[PDB]
Amino acid sequence: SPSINVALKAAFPSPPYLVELLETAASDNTTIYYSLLDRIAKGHFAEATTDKALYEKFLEVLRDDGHMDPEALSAFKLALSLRTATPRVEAHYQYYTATVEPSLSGTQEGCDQWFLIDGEQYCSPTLDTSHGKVKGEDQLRTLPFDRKFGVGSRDVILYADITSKSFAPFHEVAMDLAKKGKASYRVRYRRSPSHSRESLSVNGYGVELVLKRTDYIVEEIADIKPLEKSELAALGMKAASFVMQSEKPFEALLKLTQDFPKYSNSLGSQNVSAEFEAEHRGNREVFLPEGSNVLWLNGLHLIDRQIQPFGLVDLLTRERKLIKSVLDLGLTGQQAVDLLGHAEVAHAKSGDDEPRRFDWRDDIEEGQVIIWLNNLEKDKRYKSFSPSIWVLIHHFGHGLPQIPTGQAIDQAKVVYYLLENYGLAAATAYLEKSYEEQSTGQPNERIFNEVIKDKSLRPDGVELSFKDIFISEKHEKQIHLSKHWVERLRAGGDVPTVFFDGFPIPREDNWLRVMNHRLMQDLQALQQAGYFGMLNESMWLPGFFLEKALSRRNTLIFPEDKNELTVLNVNKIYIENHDLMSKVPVIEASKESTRDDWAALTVVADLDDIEGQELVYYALRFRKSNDGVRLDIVHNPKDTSRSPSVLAQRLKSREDKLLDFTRFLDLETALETGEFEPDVAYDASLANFLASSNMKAGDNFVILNGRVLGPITSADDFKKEDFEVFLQAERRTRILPVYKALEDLGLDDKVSGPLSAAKLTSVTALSTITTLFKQWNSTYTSFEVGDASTATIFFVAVINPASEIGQRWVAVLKVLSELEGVHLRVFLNPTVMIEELPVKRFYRYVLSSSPSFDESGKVKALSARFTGVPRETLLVVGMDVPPAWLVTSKVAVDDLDNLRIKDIKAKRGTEHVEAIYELEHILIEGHSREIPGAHAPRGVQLVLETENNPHFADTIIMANLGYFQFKANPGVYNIRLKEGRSSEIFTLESVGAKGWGPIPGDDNTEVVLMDFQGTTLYPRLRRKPGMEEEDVLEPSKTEHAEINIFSVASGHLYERMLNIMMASVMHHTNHTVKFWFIEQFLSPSFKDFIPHMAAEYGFKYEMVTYKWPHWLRQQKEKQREIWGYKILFLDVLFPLSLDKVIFVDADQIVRTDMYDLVEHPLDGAPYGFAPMCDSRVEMEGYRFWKTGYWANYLKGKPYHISALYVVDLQRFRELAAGDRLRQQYHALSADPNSLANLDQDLPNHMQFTIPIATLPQEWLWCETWCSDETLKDARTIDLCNNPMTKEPKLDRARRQVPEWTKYDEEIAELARRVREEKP
Ligand SMILES: *[C@@H]1O[C@H](CO)[C@@H](O[C@@H]2O[C@H](CO)[C@@H](O[C@@H]3O[C@H](CO[C@H]4O[C@H](CO)[C@@H](O)[C@H](O[C@H]5O[C@H](CO)[C@@H](O)[C@H](O)[C@@H]5O)[C@@H]4O)[C@@H](O)[C@H](O[C@H]4O[C@H](CO)[C@@H](O)[C@H](O)[C@@H]4O)[C@@H]3O)[C@H](O)[C@H]2NC(C)=O)[C@H](O)[C@H]1NC(C)=O
Ligand SMILES: *[C@@H]1O[C@H](CO)[C@@H](O)[C@H](O)[C@H]1NC(C)=O
Ligand SMILES: [Ca+2]
Repeated sequence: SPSINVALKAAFPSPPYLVELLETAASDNTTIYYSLLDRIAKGHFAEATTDKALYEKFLEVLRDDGHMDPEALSAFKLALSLRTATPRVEAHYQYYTATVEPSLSGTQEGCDQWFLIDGEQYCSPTLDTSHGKVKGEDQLRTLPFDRKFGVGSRDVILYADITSKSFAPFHEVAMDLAKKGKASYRVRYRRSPSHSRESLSVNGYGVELVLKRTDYIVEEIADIKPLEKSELAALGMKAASFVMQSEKPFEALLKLTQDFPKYSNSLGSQNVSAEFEAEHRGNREVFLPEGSNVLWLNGLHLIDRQIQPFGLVDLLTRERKLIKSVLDLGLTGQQAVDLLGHAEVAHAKSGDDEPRRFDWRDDIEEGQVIIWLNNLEKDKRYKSFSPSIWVLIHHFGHGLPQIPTGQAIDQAKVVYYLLENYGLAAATAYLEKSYEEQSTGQPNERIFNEVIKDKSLRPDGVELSFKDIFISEKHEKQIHLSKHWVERLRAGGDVPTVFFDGFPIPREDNWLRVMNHRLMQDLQALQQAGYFGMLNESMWLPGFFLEKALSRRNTLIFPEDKNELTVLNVNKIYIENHDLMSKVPVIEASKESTRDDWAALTVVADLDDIEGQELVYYALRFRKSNDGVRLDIVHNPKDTSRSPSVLAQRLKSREDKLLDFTRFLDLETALETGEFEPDVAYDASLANFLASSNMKAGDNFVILNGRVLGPITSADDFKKEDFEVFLQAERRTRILPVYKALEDLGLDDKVSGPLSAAKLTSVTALSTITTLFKQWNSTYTSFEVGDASTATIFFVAVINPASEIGQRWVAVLKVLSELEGVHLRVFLNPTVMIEELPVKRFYRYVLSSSPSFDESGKVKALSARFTGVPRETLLVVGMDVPPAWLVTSKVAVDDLDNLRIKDIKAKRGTEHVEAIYELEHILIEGHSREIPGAHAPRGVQLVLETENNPHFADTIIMANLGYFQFKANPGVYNIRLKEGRSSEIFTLESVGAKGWGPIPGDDNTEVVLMDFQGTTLYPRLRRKPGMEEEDVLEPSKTEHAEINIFSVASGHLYERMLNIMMASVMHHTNHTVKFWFIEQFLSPSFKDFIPHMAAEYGFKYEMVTYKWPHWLRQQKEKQREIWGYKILFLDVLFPLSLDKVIFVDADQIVRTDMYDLVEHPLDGAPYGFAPMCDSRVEMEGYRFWKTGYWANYLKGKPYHISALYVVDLQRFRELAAGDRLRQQYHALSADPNSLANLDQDLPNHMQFTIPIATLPQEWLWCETWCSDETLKDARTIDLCNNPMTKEPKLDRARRQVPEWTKYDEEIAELARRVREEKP
């Protein structure tokens, strides 16, 4: 059985297992954390000798103390396997090593643990002696990995090595100190020297074995893949049946999908067709197309990018908390999910995606407020352009079908008057003259009188009123009616509001862009009504939108920031604060009212303020009208030290008599009368409620069915009419869809009142901040795993057996199916359209559902082991790693790009291959924006730093999404703008570590990574005083080497040729040279060899890499990836400190001193290339760059070669050439046959937009296109492809160049010299 084994190890040592289990066990719950910290401080976990025993002990403890149930325990095992907590612990260590140790005064011997109080270190719990005054920045800032126990004026921090017994007494000193309330307690970690410096073995990634020869196409134990004629069509269909027939189908799919290329000809055997599933063709015809992969998690639709083990563990965790909340009202997990993803519920989300409009009309203000800028039927511009509705309906494309302040008050009077008697043009005239001549809003009669004198065009109708305005009706009615319009729709303030077809669009940045989007969306909405005959010939088009429009607009109910929405769990509120909610004044909703009428309202208000008590009167008024509402009042006062229980006690006595207040003073007087004893138990539950609900003191809030609006600054903002619309809108979206769906399932017996109903509606709203597949028959295409009756998690997978994406999905889903309380149901849907081979690779996923232990009890390493490997097939090893990870090969003796078992058996003697990779870096990536006119600042330079070193890394901001990235490991970092033009123009207020926001408390520039998902940021940069400047326009040798050359090689041969290339440079120059390599495409054999090349030849080297952005279009073929790396990331791949770089292609040899290329002036161009040889006389026919596409495009410009080129990096960055290359590539890449060789084709396609300096032809020689006479004056040779010959590259080198062997001999003896340095 010939096998292949691949493993991955992290760039940091494995933290002690004990501390890892503490962190994994208490994911984010602090009570579990310190409750377990007590247990290990007893010395309770000291008797467990091995990792297995230690793990075993935690299971009994968590179960016994009530921390976890079976479902949460199973989730703990999987998260523990994933080693999710390891980077979180390493964050503590990096912080401790880089900021604590260099800032700590005093000798450290005996000070294993020590509290830090007021910049003083105490090595003893008794606090007798202080060793030092700690230097550096403030350590008391609360950062992401911190935990706090208790509230205290003083802040105490304990840096402990938990492993030893010396920890226990220190802990108890501050645990009790926090329990009393003297100070707040928090624990930080210290690197424990008891543990070894062994690296960490990781999992949650995939390995692929790609077939590199796919040209072929016209039982167990196979030698090679046999290719067949165009009978591919049945592969998916027959493959799907095989599984159904097996009767252990889950295992069959995994076994088939992992080694699929090998089983191709093995399919179609033993009466294979068996189309019993002929009824399920209707399944594919009604909902999803054939061959498509779709996954659902309790209705939630997931794409491939969202399917990572780390991200999926967090989804289950969030989902269980949500469902447990539901099943406290007697609902099964099955009933609960069914209600959440019900059709009537999903319809409401789509319904509220469709915007609601507001009545912008003059009708209320008697038509004397808004000035109609244009008129389509009476303007004499559009008049004759067909006045028909069918002109609008019969349309396609993007064409147009046709048919506050004092000065403002005065100028409104002026314009209004001037319009009324004289007309629009005369009013227009005043405005235009005022703009140029006076240039201010202030009323000018010197300018006004001139307008009456010139534009006095027959003022008909009502007579003129002359020069001065103070009209009792004109000034009063018109101006105050205008104010009533602005107020009604909240169209003023700091940010005014524009209304397009009754849709509010705030006057900010690119509102026209938003307007255009709705303009097209409204047009398509009209067309569909017209085709169905909904519309008629005599109709006003704007009134179709005004059908459901509301007259008044409340910014609280309908915020312009559509994200702004907050809902609380109602069930939680009445069990957490039962002491409070059983003593609040409650007006029960009438029992003799209907379920549809039912709703639950709670008003939180400061009754010691006029606004707070005004708001309650309106709520009481609203309750008289609506018999179905159940009201609560509570009382939240701003003033502290005065008991809130007294005013609540005043009202609960009058509770029976509530809403019998003929006038407002009756409520005012009820608050003042009565003598009461403060229930201090009530006061305690009251302040706990506000803390849980994140509410401040003296702030007014309104809660209907869990949804909260507030804080209410003025009670005039929320009136009786505002409660009615709030109930109307809320009712529609959340209450009505819950009621229908609930009744359809037959759960409408569980609703016993308004409070009972609110629990359900409030929970379903929290779920989003579909069950369309239940229509499908399941008998012949589906299979289930896990108990549906007990399961809380329901997975629905729709996998196509012939897909490569399916390979990953099955492997991950099998491990998640092993969890207790999870149900999985699978659908197989293949395609009949198979033009090429469906799966061209073997796949294995490294993941375990529970930790694995050694024979010695240690934690087992996790690996991808392939056991069904064909001996004669050429394979490529690839890593399918989570997006935040950067991975390279570290240990391998064979060529991972060219694997063959028969050659390894004939050279090494073994049919078993082992390779190890390294998770070298984890990404810090973000999306930047300018402030306040938010756009991507391109060309901006950034620096990442740490307290130890102020220059960890550097990158530049991209145009697309303001993208940037850094390569880093767990720890505390900071982002500063690079010294120069960047800091001159900008200042960055924040790095968006909390979200898009701004969330309060995020005015920070600190970044920390404590997860395998890296760190996602949304930084903000605001321009410095009065700047419209750009980093482009006016207001390396010492660091690296004389010459900087970069290259890339794929195979052992290309790496061997790369060794020759570097040597030829060295022999041919008495200068300093530095070599740069694209790190991830090189072999470990080459990687381990270079220091020996560097010692012999006297050069410097540096490994560089960049991770292919998620937005940027991928390359499925690795050779295409390599080409992209040479052209797409030139500006970001190399550090800012380097002035220029030169690319030389691996199969090249150089006879010249390479400095000359540096000194060559590039005539203000960012990069320079050499053209194709014309010298060969008889080669012409195969010169394709003088034909059709290339000759039409390159009218006079040359066809350049990407074998050798210069990049003036400083100018490249300055010109921002990279951004243009990237977006043109992405745009061109939609067509698959777009770039044959992108590396050559992209600079050639961009040479008119981006200048290309052309090089002397002395710089390149190739036998194929240059004459033999030419080689005497040749500087460098590429070894250009045949193309009509058969001689290989090894042959050309020895025949074409005689000194090639001399270079090869030097490397050969050195390799042997190195080989004898191991026994
Ligand atoms: C962080 O992790 C910890 C640990 O898991 C969680 O903290 C603790 O969780 C446990 C549950 O695992 C809590 O105790 C349980 O409480 C339930 C509920 O019953 C009643 O008791 C509550 C107080 O314990 C109280 O809030 C409610 O009481 C009502 O009635 C009183 C009447 O006087 C009234 O005053 C209140 O206002 C309430 O109206 C509540 O109804 C209880 O059922 C549990 O008993 C279990 O016992 C065994 C297991 O030992 C089991 O066999 C039984 O079936 C039963 O289920 C248990 O007492 C504990 O109070 C929590 N402590 C803290 C500090 O939180 C924490 O919730 C996690 N947080 C997060 C975010 O995950
Ligand atoms: C489900 O199966 C029945 C026969 O049992 C068939 O009539 C029906 O059309 C099928 N539905 C779909 C969507 O294929
Ligand atoms: Ca070459």
